[PDB]
Amino acid sequence: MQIFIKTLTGKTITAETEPAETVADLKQKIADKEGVPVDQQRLIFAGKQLEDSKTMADYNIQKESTLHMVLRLRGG
Repeated sequence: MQIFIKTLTGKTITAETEPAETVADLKQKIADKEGVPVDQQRLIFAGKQLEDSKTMADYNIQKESTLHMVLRLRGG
């Protein structure tokens, strides 16, 4: 039950997450991966803002579901 995620750079990111922490997982995973706080990392689906209280099952998005990953450096 894994999905496909792509970034602005065209990178391919694919990893399975929990139905209870779908966004939080990608937020923390990428947070420590880029060295930035989850506050700077957000997930969007076709223009849909996903919150920590939302998951793939919630948006009924699966099966090679396309996702968007945006990363920004801290400055302050």
